[PDB]
Amino acid sequence: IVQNQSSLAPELSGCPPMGICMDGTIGDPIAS
Amino acid sequence: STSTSRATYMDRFNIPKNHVDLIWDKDGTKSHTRGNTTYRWTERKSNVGVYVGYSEMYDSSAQAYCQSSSAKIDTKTTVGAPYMAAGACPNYGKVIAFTKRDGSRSDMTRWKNEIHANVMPHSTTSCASRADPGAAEVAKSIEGFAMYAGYLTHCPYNVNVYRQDMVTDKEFDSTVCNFVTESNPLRFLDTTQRQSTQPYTEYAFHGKGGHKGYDYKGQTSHVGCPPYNPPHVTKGMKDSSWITGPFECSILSRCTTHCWPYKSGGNCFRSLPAMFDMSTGECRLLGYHTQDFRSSTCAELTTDDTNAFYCVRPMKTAASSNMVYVTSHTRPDHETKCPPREPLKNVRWGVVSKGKYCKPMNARASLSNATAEQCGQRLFMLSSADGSSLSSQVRGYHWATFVATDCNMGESCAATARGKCFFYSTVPECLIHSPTTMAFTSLSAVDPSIAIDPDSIAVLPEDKCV
Repeated sequence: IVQNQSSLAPELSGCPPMGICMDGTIGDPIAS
Repeated sequence: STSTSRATYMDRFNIPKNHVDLIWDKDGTKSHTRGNTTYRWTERKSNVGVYVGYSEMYDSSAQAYCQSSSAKIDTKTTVGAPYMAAGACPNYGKVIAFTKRDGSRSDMTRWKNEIHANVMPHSTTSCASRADPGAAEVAKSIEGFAMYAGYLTHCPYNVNVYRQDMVTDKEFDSTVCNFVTESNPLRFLDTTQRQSTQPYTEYAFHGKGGHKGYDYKGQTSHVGCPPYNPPHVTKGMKDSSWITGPFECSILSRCTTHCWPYKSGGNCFRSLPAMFDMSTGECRLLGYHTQDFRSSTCAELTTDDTNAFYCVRPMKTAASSNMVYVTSHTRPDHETKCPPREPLKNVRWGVVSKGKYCKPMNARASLSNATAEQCGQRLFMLSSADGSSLSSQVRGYHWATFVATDCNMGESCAATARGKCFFYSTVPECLIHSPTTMAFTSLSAVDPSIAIDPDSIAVLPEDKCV
């Protein structure tokens, strides 16, 4: 699938879908 | 030499030569140093449409995303080709108005609402429930033209965005774009500034806040997850202070392309045009390149059909004279290559005659019993346009001289005076002073009450022997 890096980003983030985890902490921005 | 200095000054009014289609490239043959920075570009063509300006979408990212046949660009539907908004000169007074198909009942502030391009939420990964793209966006019936406030907590969200998309993009430059890098990202949700209410402070990639936009957060504490309850009132950029004029506003667009998501078949956002407000300093990115749409299928002011596009067209009014339509590819030398915001009071367009005199240009056409504002408006509407369909309307006129019946056009009567509009397609070389005239270009604002003098280097005595 063609997509740019910002499209792929939520699927790599440790805290999807926007980069803030359920507990209000953030990222590892690339967790996989 | 005054003659040389005059020619150098008058170059700023040569709209077909200077209102060009440029793209950024460090190997481009064109250059200009503005402040501490040398900008480099290629000029693909001249004479870009002023009323409506388009060129083919140019994507020099390594993946060339938005050049793909599967990339959706809003102009494919409305114009018939994948076009980006183009034209190197800032266009003063130009606003994208929402109208009926005949241009009536125009709304010149509707554009400030966000778009509904069926993008947000882009992902709902890990959320308790799913939602289709579009679910978080402002209702179609209130859709405007403004780009989404932001996407993810910051841009570049990860180092792959920066290193695989941004740095290897031939239009990107890390110095010009030093406010959207790995080490200095552009913040949407600034997690370095927590609050008692939430673990971040909300900003935006563009704008100064207060607008109707998509519900980025959703109703739950899991940020970004469904359900949504738009509209959400936007916040402003964390730091807009460096955006001091229309060219700086274009830089915000240039640098933020890769902040937006693209997946095959979806909208591909690149080289976005923008609105700059001279009075407030607000720079607002537009989500759509379309400048005119008036087909039988266009939606008149309100619709629920998310596959429809609204009837819109460019408009200038006296009241819109604080606004500037800015393309992503604005030339950094625009102050000396493009017309200024204000009409020119008490002068008439001319060409040099016998070395040290000026004779008026030869009118292509005239309009009788018009106001000065009408002169500027019709000049704009009769200037130039890309996209084919308006060719029967535009005439190639980029300069007009308004001659009031009996008003000094530097006095208070200027706003209501009637007179004659003379339209020209000849490049001007000088100006003639007159008490009862005002000079417009197709890129000028149209409020006669803000008119100012040209540089006196332009003005020569009239050759009255012609």
